[PDB]
Amino acid sequence: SKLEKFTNCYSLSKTLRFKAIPVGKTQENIDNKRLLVEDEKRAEDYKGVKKLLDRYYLSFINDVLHSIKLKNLNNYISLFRKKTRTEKENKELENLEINLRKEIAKAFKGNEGYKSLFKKDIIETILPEFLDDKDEIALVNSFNGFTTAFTGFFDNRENMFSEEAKSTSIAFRCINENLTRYISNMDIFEKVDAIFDKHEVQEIKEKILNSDYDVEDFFEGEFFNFVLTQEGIDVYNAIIGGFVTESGEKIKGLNEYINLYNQKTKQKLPKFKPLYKQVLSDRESLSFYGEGYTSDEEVLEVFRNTLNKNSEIFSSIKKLEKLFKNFDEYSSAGIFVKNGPAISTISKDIFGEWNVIRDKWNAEYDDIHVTEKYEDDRRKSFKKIGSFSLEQLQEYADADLSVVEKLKEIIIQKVDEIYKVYGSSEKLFDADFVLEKSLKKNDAVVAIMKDLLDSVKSFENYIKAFFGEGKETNRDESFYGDFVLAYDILLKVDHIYDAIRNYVTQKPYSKDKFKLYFQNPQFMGGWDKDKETDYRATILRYGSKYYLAIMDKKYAKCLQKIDKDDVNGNYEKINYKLLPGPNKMLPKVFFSKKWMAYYNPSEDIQKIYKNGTFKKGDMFNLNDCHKLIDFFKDSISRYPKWSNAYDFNFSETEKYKDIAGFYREVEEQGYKVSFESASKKEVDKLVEEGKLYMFQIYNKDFSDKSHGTPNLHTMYFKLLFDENNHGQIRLSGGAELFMRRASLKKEELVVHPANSPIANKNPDNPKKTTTLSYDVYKDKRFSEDQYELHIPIAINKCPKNIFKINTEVRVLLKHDDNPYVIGIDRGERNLLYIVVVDGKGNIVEQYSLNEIINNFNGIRIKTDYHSLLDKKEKERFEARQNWTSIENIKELKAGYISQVVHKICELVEKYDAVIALEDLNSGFKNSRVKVEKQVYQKFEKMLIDKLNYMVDKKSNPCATGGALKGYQITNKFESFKSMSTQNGFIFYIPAWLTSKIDPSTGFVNLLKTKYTSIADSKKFISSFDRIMYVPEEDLFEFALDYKNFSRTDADYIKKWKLYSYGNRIRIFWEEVCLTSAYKELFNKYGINYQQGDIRALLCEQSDKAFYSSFMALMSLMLQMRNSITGRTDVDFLISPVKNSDGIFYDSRNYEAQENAILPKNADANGAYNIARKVLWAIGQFKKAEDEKLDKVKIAISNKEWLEYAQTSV
RNA sequence: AAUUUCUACUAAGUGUAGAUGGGGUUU
RNA sequence: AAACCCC
Repeated sequence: SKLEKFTNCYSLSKTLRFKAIPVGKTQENIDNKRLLVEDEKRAEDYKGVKKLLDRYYLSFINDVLHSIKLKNLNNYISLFRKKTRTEKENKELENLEINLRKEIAKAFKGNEGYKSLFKKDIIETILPEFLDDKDEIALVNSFNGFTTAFTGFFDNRENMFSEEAKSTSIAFRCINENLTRYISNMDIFEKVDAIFDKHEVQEIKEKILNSDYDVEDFFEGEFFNFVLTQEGIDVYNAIIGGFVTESGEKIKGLNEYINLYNQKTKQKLPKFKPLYKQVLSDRESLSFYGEGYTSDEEVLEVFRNTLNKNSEIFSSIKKLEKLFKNFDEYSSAGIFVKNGPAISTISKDIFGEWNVIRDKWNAEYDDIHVTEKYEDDRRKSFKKIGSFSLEQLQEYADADLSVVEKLKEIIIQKVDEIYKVYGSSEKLFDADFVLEKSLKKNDAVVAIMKDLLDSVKSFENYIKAFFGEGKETNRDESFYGDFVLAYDILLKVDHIYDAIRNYVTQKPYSKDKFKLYFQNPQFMGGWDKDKETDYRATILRYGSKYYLAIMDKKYAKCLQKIDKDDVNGNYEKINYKLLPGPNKMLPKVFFSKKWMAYYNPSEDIQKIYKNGTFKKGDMFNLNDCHKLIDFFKDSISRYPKWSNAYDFNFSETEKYKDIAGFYREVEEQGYKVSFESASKKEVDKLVEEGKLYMFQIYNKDFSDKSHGTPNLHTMYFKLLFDENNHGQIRLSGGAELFMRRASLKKEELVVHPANSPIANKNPDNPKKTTTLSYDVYKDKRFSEDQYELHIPIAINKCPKNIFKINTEVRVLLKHDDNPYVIGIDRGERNLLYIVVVDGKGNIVEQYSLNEIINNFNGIRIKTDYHSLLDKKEKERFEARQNWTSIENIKELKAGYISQVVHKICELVEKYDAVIALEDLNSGFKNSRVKVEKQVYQKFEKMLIDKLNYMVDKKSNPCATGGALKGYQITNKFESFKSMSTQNGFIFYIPAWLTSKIDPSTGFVNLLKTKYTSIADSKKFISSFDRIMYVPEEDLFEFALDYKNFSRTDADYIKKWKLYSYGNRIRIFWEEVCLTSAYKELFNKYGINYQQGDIRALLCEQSDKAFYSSFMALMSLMLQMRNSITGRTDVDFLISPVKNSDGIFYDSRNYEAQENAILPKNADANGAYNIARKVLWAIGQFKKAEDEKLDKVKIAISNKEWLEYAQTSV
């Protein structure tokens, strides 16, 4: 099998979460010695200490950058493209680059105390001194010794930036952002000083710092001369925009002073830009994260209650739209609409149809530049267009449409709709509103919130596109000045939406935990026996029960003293030994100056360890290699800590080609799991006294009332301590114990009382009603306090079969005579459909995954998830698409996807098959009641992730595909966009022409039979080779050459005679028989259809209605997929063309056949053809040589597909 | 309507079938 | 605020 070679390929790591149950008096002692109170306190103060840590970071920044008056690069930088230099910004662009770089570098070098800022010292000493509030210092001192909690905070408060770009940087913020708005500072503000009189300037200087001489370089153009870094970002803004002192009168800075010219005297110089404040703090902090939502009264509607500013900007954008007519006068071309999905929507809104704009653009492309390839380049260029000016759209106006004014109508309609829900939300806003049944049961109140939120959100989303791509040249600043102001405040509603939604859609409990340290900052940091007095945590084992023993601070050596009890019971303590990374461990500790004695290495070998000799380059050769290996080998023999711990059976040095062959042995053999015995009695006495704290590592599969297949994470854990595990699964260090407290009360849980019948909810369960002898509660686990043990593991840490997966698959597929492919397609009447084909394209198996059959004991119980979804979708219609119903739908879908992952994994194993899925980064699907793109993307991610280590829970763990020898047939997930060609066994293919194609002929309708005009219909009719009526078979035959029609280059056969066979569902629904209705249209218009070629007679008609109805019957004839929306019984695929044997395909002639040879339905056709597109790719591999198999393009074009389809049959 | 957790459950009576990397860090 | 570090 080809799957068999994909074992031990690469390393992966997982975290297995468990429950820890306090054994014996552990909990009593933990509670008596108050061992979780300081851990909980720390976890509550974590955020507050981080706030104070940031106070120091702010003060650091405002004492370093508030001294940096460097401008050593230039205090002028007057090379700012005023007169584009060096050969039109050739080396001038490089001079602009170097300037930027060096200025940012200056501002960024390790500043005045960069060491004690992001290390332990800040919490230890710096922060306590800086702070002057006893309680604040107390919080900081409660984190002494436990400053490892702030590691990621430290690596984002410093290490998010460095000497680079990105908004995270403070220098980027100061140079590559703030000097951009300060580059407008030497050209014409003094010419705009007509309004800014002498008395005005002096008035505002007497209001701001009088020490500040004037207003200086301010808001003009060209270069800079005063600020550079931060010279009072707020001071600048105080007079750029406006500030209020203590006077009360809003001291117009200079922006309102410009408005005197713009309003009192009506001029058109615009307003100026305020300096971006250093991101809240300087680089981070949080503004609109506005949290606290835990009660039904927190946040209190930040849409018009807490934030009336959101309502204020509805009026702001309303004004902007009425001002659209005057923005015409000042740059209507300047208003751009971002090209994207919104452009199609805006086309429908302004003109009529969604494609108007696209067609008008393609038409211009068709003036200068209809082949398949041609259209690819057309779209490529359209996508590249970043935005469309409003004037460009007025030119693309088909007729007399004023784009700008039409837009104005649309936006005013939208703002009025917001106001409609504002009228309906007055009660919610009232201060005297009363919450009756919570906010998780008051679906009327929830609806009020949702509806208003949606109205606001929709307006905001529509107005978003009116910005453009961002970097345009002409951009009316009189629009794009106040627009950006208002839209930034509107964008805040996405937060409020999500927050209110998440409170309503929350689970009734909490999953909030806190890390426990047991007064040991190095708690459970590893499992090393040598550091059992530092980690103070070990895994014990009695029988099949596994335990977590934690030594007390005072009694850390307690378990090291306990010996076995030959006669009595015995706990087995783990002896965990691991050499962590020989490639670094050995060099570090053996070349060291400490080790410059026992096996002293010389400075030449120290430079081998330094320069880069032993690592890589052309310096690495056998000299250093073998010498170092032998030195390491023998210094390991001189190291009792590594020699007695692991008997390192090595091979000869000559065999070792590189040092890595040697290091592989030191990793494989440098790991041991053993189990030494300890008297159970003594261990239990330690637990009684409080000297040891034992917990049972537990999941429901560790119950004695548990009988079936264990969870795979339980098997992984149990095999960590197994004898057949030889390092395949290792226990990585880094385990954490947490404590999730109770969130629900036991008395308030929904009980199903004892000895009372409980209805069974699966309709396909032969048993309804259950009756238990005990009570069953809802969410029992969250009504009690739980300890959570999170244990990291390492699968395949020493990979042995290292190859490129993608290439190896291609090579194996090229040499497989019968390669099977599993095509999976999301359908309309099916959630997912699976068609497995073989090497020749013969359907070996076709079935829907609507129902999932679980196999417990020997019984198989089916669960139709499609019916479950239908029920939940009816519950989404009732309760007007509320948040909860859609989350229930999404959770059901995610859970269904988990079951399907298993089903697909089994098919891979059964058929040694490659999977064929849809590239979701290309075309679209309709409203298939099924996985939508989001859930199908999650499915593909989960499928990749499962196939990174594919294991069957019901196989012998030491067999291929068993827990210790799983299949790594895909590569690690990177991105959703990286799922586009091959991931290993998964091939992603485009799904164009896979469903609406005839499986037996390959026929696709490439005709556009939508009625346009009488003349176009005559052109259509006469473009046919013959439109006659065959009287023998009673079928009108329409012979066609596709070459006589447009955009049909993809077709291979080109010559197809269509026939009016059978019935079509005209969804207007009606089952129209085509022959009959053609006859009827002809008889209605008095056309003798029995007169041979009737093409000319059809063209001799003149009534537009004949043409429209011939066109509609034409459309229907070419409809292969015919399905009634509602009645699910009726759904089929019917061919207009006959095959070689003279038969038209009907899916209805296959749905009954158990082993159909052609698709049974339309959803089966999709999956069949998805798998046949990969079969094409396998034939492409088969034609190429093995060295260039990785270069074989697996992307099918519609032309090559249609050739394959039309010529394989 | 029980769960390391999630989804579906009751699935044979305190559970069943699958899946399940955690922890910081970002408005 | 999607992907970003360490496991």
